Amino acid sequence: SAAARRELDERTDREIDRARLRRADNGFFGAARNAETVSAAAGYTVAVWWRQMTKSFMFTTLAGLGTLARDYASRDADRELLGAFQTVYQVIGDDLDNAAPEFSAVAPTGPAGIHYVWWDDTIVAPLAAHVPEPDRDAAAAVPEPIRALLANMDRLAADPLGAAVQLRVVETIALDIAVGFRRMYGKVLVDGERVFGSNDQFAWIDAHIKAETVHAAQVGMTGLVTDEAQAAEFVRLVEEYARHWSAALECFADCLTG
Amino acid sequence: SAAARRELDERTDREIDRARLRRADNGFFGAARNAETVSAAAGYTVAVWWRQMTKSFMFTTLAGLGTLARDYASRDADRELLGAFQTVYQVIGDDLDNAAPEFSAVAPTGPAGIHYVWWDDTIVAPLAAHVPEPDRDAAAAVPEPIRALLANMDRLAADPLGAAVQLRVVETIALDIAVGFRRMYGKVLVDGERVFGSNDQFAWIDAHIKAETVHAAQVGMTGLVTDEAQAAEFVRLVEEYARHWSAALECFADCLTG
Ligand SMILES: CC[C@H](C)[C@H](N)C(=O)O
Ligand SMILES: CC[C@H](C)[C@H](N)C(=O)O
Ligand SMILES: [Fe+2]
Ligand SMILES: [Fe+2]
Repeated sequence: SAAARRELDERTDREIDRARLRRADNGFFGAARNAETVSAAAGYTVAVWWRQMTKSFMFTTLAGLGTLARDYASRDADRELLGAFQTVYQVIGDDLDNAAPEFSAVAPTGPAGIHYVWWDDTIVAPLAAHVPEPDRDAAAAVPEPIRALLANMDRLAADPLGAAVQLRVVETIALDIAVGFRRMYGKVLVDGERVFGSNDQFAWIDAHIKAETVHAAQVGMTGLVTDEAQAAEFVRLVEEYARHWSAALECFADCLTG
Repeated sequence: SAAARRELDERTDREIDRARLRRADNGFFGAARNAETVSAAAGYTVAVWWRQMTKSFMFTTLAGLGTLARDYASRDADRELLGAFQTVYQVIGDDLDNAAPEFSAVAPTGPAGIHYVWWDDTIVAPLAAHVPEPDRDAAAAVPEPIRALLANMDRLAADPLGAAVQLRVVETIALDIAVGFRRMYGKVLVDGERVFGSNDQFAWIDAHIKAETVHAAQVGMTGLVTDEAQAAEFVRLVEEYARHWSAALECFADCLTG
């Protein structure tokens, strides 16, 4: 339980390395290179996929926290478990209640600020006007990779380590995705005009960029892990979850290169 | 779904009326009358029971929030559900992370401030020194009424309406319990001396008094309820939960009058 914590963290980054999730390796982040004016339709398709992915992420992570809590009503928890418990609760509050100042400063109030709602409202909606009603059945269909990620989430919703796994993996990729979104949606043209013209139209993306970059410079999630039996399962779950995340982001990449 | 909300709330207070939970009706709050120097042992017994009751309350309510969340990953939720979702998350943050200013101002930092921890540390511990190691097996035994409340909590942990039920019932009785605790522990004598001498030794109790009184003057939980099928079940669950809460508080009362 001593260097064990250090090895778990280093192994987890190894799993994320291997899953091809790093800035350099995942095809989606190369969307920067795809100056090819992202089609409004391509932007809509990814935006609608992302809406469900982030909605599921938030709800199944809160569900995963509830699952842990179920167990600790009875079992006595060390001060270290309780602190990681608190951390998970705090971190989840960003997506559900804009708890962090980088978000509350700018996000809409109340349920309008739930990040899958805020995203649906300022990204999915503008692009819908520029996409035909028949064309919107291309997103109504979620590719197997994206459906596999959502089902991994559903499983982790019921797993005593699911919150820890989802937050640990997503926090490492969150900035690259948010920068990928600012690049790709900055290249959506309607007869040569940016659908997303002004800076304020990017509020969601830039609050995440800000929140995430300052985070990665001021440094645990694995604090929930106690037995080496748990650490083994954590890595196993991380392997599965990171892999699904990468192939889902690959669908974003293929979408940009039809 | 219109006056339906109003009737649900009024019926819920009727159920709490009937369960004999109001200040006037539940035997525990009459502890004020029990000037009979509360025995340290009596204080210890109730404190240890309360520790588990509040620990279970917090964890099974968070668990109940996770259960709701499980469902809403997939199902589309109206802006009203989402707002009640946010409210439950906020309210739970008091007990888990001293979210409200009345608490963060005064509570210990980090896991030390989780209210069942903070209570164990400043109420259970002082009284333990004044209670013999053999005598502490009177609390190690939880009376059926208190065990029945804990099991109701465990069931509600897995119920899509459990959080709503627990928070709705507990918020109506929270001030009376906290005042009952300030009265009863102000009357614990060790050879004629207050075990709890100074005002600072009452920090936990008084933060709750403050947080709860200001709350009851600045006015929903049932926002989670949609169908009349849910409202019916809500009242049913409230009937069961309030009844268990009252008999558990009756065990506190009997304990003070051995
Ligand atoms: C998957 C979650 C990402 C990183 C971000 N928190 C959001 O609101 O979508
Ligand atoms: C049952 C919960 C009570 C009212 C209080 N919130 C506590 O910390 O114990
Ligand atoms: Fe977010
Ligand atoms: Fe509390």
